[PDB]
Parts: sequence; structure tokens; C-alpha cells
Amino acid sequence: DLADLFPGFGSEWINTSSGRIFARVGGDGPPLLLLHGFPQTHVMWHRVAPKLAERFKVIVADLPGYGWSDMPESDEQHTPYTKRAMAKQLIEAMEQLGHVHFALAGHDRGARVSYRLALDSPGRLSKLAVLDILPTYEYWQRMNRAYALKIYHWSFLAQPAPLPENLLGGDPDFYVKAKLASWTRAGDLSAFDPRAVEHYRIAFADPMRRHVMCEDYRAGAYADFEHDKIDVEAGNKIPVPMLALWGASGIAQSAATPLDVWRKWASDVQGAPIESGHFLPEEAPDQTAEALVRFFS
Amino acid sequence: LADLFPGFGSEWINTSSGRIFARVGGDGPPLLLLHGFPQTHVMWHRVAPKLAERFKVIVADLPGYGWSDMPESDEQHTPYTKRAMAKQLIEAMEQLGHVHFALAGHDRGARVSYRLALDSPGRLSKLAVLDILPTYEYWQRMNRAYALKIYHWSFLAQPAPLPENLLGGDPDFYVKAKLASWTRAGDLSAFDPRAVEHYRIAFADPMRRHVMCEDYRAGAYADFEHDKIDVEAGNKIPVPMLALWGASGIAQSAATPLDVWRKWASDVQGAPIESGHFLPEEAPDQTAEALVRFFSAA
Repeated sequence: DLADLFPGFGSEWINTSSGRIFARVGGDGPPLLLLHGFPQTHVMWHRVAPKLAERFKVIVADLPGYGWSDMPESDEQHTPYTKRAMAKQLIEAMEQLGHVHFALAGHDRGARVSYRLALDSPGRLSKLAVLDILPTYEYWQRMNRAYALKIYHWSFLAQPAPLPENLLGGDPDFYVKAKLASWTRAGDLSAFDPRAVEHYRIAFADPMRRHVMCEDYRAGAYADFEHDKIDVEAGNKIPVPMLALWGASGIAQSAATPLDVWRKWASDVQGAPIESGHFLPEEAPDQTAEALVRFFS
Repeated sequence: LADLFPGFGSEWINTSSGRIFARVGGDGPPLLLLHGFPQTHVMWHRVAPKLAERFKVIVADLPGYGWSDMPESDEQHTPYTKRAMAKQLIEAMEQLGHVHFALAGHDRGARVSYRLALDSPGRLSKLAVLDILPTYEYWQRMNRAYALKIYHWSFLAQPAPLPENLLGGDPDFYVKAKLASWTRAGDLSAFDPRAVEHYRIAFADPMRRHVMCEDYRAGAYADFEHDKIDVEAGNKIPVPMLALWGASGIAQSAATPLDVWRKWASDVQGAPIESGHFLPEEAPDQTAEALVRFFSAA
């Protein structure tokens, strides 16, 4: 029923102390971890991972609680779904494969895991690439009418349970499709492989999975923000070489100039726009893969 | 549905934009009461009788709410902008022979009310607004804490049919959650259960829910732009004005309410009431006393 979009990639269930991380694993060479975001699963990398796997051992993981990864029990502080906890859990996952020094590219929520991992444990990363985000602190700091309307879901999904869970249950198929379509350049589903969309839709049809996603956004509104705040106030920067990519018509550019912002957070950052909406690896797979390959090699 | 205004008449007022439904009672100078979201005119049922001892009280459903007709919206949500709603209610009041009247509004109706006083101040003898700041002020203060508090301002303004599709899975849940979450107590205990049934029935209608989202879309766009024109041009409401807010309501979370209203109104007095957002139901005696005192002064 669900198409395998990674021909020749193996499938790994990686055990960690917080649950299993599901991953597709392929390629050969230095390890490169790829982290998806909301409302997607690892399969969003299906068009650029084969090209990365020409030069790297590509590990395409479902975030904790997403996709086929286990869903650790949350708590009042949404702790397991804070970016700090997810980063620790993925480090453990990578340690299970003997990868203690790896490259990392993340998109959306996974990119928030990624830059938090680089702030908390920079020795773990050879190079970091973030796709179409600014730091979570920067979104909340810039919160105004324009961005409240554009990223309303940051405030909506962070409401206390079961308010967003109940409303998402009103038409989950519509919601996940509406999020997919509305953040592309085209404004519809045509930039996606319909088989990938099926993965996203089935993931989003599980009420427990939708609850995890809300826990992620609740963390994003509270602890994740407090963790970012400590670093800005302490002036802590990312020392790992970093690439920031953003869609010309995506989420990040709409609020600021992303490279300008990321230079405040990182000492060595290069950046480039991609002609794309939010979903860089699916709307512009050749451009995204090209820039990732050069940066990572 | 229960009649919560014993002795009040029922009137269907024709206007160019559709019919306005109103309970009418009392005698004396005309006083219009405008509910808000997610309510209907019956939210006034605990204060209207006390008001009706001194005023001809007209308790109207907003255009598109409760039992009033629902004009078809458009790309700019024009009929549900506060400016258009105010014009419709002026038309309605003219059909009753009230070209100069007192006005108290709550929530959305309070937004209609101050917009009315800006566009057509000659129609108002006095104005009371309950637990609101101007729409401009909410958007201007929209930082992280406030975006989380009044998330619904951004969620309901999302383009159709996103909030409509999510609201239709369990409309009872959402309307009761909004009624409950904004009260002091945080449950439905302040409300008359007969009143809650009115609110829940109105909300069960998908066309009514659409209108509410249209209201919120106007509130994010045109309503904002209209207010923006007035603040930046320094236009102030010249009508004697009472700003009432709940100590635990929405207005006070954004800023200090009286301070904000003094930027918008040249003759404003203000008082907190110990209550959540829903002043006339959570604090009916104190609300009614403030309104009677204010409207029967000069």
C-alpha cells in the first residue's frame, strides 16, 4: 500500500533509550543524517537522497514520534519533543551505528533539531545544513500581525491539549493536504510525488501521531524558545560550518533575510535561495541536492 | 430554545443587507446592545431587564449571527467588516426611528460599536465597549505571549475553508471550549445553560460558523486597515465613552485598557470588573450597574 521511495536503501530500526528511530540507510562514505519536518516523514528526502548516497552514507530518519519512529511518552513540559531532547535521542541513534561525528541536514522541525544539536553538541557534527528555517527564537521575536497570520499554526498547534488535537481530527486529510499545498510555490500538490503524499497522509491519519506533532509545536512555543533564548543572551554561536538554504517563496524569507539572521547565530555560515516554496527537497530537488552535495563534500 | 427576555418583544428589522433580529423591551431613550463571538443577543439576558427599566432596549443579533440574515461575503469579507456591520445596524435603527441612540457592545459587537462611533459619531449619544481594545491595538501588540493567548485571531482568519473544515468535525466542542476558556472560572458555570444552548445551536450551523470566520478575516484585514487609517490620522472617537473590561478578560492581557482607549477616544472613562471576558454573564449586577450609571448620567 505504501510505496518504497528509496530503492536500494536498507531499513533500520535504531534502538535508543527513548524509543526506536526508523531510518532508511543507503550509500557509502562519510555519514550524513537527513531530518524531515512537519507534516512529513523521512520520505520527503526521496528525490535528493539517492544523489547524496552517491557520496555519503545517507541516513534518512523519522524524527522521534514522527513517521514510524516510536512515540515517547510526553510530559507537562513536552520534554521528549523539545528540540534538545530529540537531538540527544538522534545522537544516541547515530551512536548505535558508530557515527559519533557526522554531517547533518534538516528541514523544518528537523532543521530545528539540527541547529539545537549543533548548539548543544557541536563536536558531533562535521557540517550542518538547515533548510528554510530561522531559529525558533527568531520567529517568536518577530511575531507580529503579518507573521501571526502566515505561521498561525505555531500558535494554534501550541494550544493546550486537546484543543488542536480535536480540531485536527475534524478533517485530518484536508489539513495535511492543505499544509502541503499552501506552502509550495505552486499552491497545490503537483510538486509532490503522490506516493510521498500518501506517506504523509497516513502518518497524519493517526491521532497519536497528530498529538506528537502538537507536542512538538508546544515545545516550540515554550522550552525550545527558552533554550534558544539562553544562547542568544549568552551570545553562544554555532561553530560548525553551516549551510542555510531557503525557498524564495518559503517561510523563512517572508520574515527576514535568512543568511543575515543565521550569521547572528553561527560563525561560519553560507546561504543561498532556491527557487521553491517551503519544501525545498521536493519542489526543487536538483537545486537542493546540488547545493547539499557541494557543501558537504 | 428558551425565551430569556420575558416581556421583550421580537422584531425582524429589514435592511439593505438583510434582516436584523432583535429583542426589544423597556421604554425611554433608545439603547442598542451588540453581542460578540461566539454568542448571540441572548448574552444580554441577565442585564437587559435591568437596563429596560430606564431605556428602550434593543438587543440585536449582529449581521450574520444568531437569527439575523447572513449577507454573502466576498473576497474582502466586506459585509462582516465592522464598518459594514455598523452601517447595517444604523439602517436597522433608522427603521425603528432611532437616528441618535446609546450603544453598548461586547467583543465583536464592541468592535462594531467603536467603528460606528468613528464613522458616524453623530448617531451615538454615548458608547460603552466591553472587554475590548481596538482591533488595531490587538494586532500591534501581537507578540509571542499574545499570539498564544488569542491564537483564534490568527486561526479563524486563515483562508476558507481551513478553519471551517476543522470546526465542522465537532462544532459543539469548539464553541463550549471558547465560552469556557475565557471565563474567570474556566468552565461553563457562569452561563445560563439555556443561554449556552442558544450559543451551541447557532454554532451548529455551518453557514453561521463561516460568517464567524469571515468576521475574523475582516478583523485581520479590512478592520485592521480601517483602524490603522484612524490611528495614524489621529482620529479619536468624540462620543462620551465607557470602557469596561474584565480583570481576567482579554483586553487587560494586552495592555492597560484605559490608557489605550485614551489614545482612541477624547472622552473615555473606564472601570475593571472582577470577571473573565463575558462581563454581562459572569458579572451581571456589576455590568448592569455600570451601564445604567453611565448611560443615564448627562
